[PDB]
Amino acid sequence: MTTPSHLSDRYELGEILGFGGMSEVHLARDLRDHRDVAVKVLRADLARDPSFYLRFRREAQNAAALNHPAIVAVYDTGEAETPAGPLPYIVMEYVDGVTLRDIVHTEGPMTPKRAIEVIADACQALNFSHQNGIIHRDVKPANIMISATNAVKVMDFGIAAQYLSPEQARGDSVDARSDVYSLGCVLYEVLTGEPPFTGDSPDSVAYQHVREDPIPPSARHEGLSADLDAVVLKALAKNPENRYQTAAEMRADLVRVHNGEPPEAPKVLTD
Ligand SMILES: Nc1ncnc2c1ncn2[C@@H]1O[C@H](COP(=O)(O)OP(=O)(O)O)[C@@H](O)[C@H]1O
Ligand SMILES: [Mg+2]
Ligand SMILES: [Mg+2]
Ligand SMILES: [Mg+2]
Ligand SMILES: [Mg+2]
Repeated sequence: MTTPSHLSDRYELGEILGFGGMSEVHLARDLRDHRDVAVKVLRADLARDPSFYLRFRREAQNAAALNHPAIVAVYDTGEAETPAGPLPYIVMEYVDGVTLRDIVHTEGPMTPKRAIEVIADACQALNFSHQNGIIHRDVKPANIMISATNAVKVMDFGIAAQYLSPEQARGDSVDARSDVYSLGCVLYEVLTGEPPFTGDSPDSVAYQHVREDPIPPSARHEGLSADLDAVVLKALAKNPENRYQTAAEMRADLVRVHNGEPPEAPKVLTD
């Protein structure tokens, strides 16, 4: 089973760009609008599996279409009839670049200034989203890309364990502060090279989000300041009331640190 060369007589697929647990993402030429796009298609090896097919459809009707320089646009959704059966897809803005998951794996931790810049730009995407009534819900390294021209692109908004917030783990209500906490997880990882919590199972990692304090970034990797510790650990506070309340507030503290000014986050002491 493979993915077809064309979808709906309009998209002509080229190189495979990436994959995840459900989907493959291909560069395509949109023959109708003369545009390069990324087409996210249900995985060919999973496309006949009812659980994955239905999940793909349930998620496509919720994938948020937002218009912002820092957010991957969603152009359309569709489904191709192949000789093996229906193959649903979503057409979106193509990013020529790498995900943060790619970068941390291949290059290790980013310099702190660069991590700060990238996460600060991600805050602006989240801020825009929240203002528009959309919680991201799945902020994680594979959902943030840096393009070949160094622009930050955040993607896959609005679809309801290393990056779960405590409230998601508990099945409580999730709101913008959930995104703040998950972005804190990503920040932690680009800074140290590791997510804040690892374990044998998803459930063990979820348990840690709920009950255990992260080890301060400065203890996990050299060259990280106490000021950065304070920002990261505030984003990762267990109680939503103790985090940054908005993506904008998190960004304001990141900007402070970028400019060598003291963050407003509570100080954190080690040793
Ligand atoms: N708009 C895009 N432009 C370029 N590459 C993309 C785009 N969207 C996703 N990708 C690549 O496809 C991979 C799979 O995406 P996705 O199916 O959303 O998996 P995940 O849930 O791991 O984010 C991503 O990690 C990334 O490498
Ligand atoms: Mg996937
Ligand atoms: Mg990831
Ligand atoms: Mg994704
Ligand atoms: Mg902002």
